[PDB]
Amino acid sequence: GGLPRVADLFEARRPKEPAILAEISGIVSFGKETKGKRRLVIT
DNA sequence: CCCCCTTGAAGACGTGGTTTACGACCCCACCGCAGTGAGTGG
Repeated sequence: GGLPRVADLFEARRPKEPAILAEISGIVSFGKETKGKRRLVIT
């Protein structure tokens, strides 16, 4: 946007839909299951 | 125009006697934001 966008950028406001990132190198895999949880077990 | 009086009184400063007056005390049968907290359910 404009001024609100700059204000958001300088205040380090987290977006409502953060993108998942690779915390560490390794082969990804799917693990257990829950009501709304999809595991990301990584070797 | 220096000097000591006179001589009559005008005011000058208390002053606490005399006398008000103040102050107080007594009775009255929007805006989005983020941190907090329970509050679960598990």
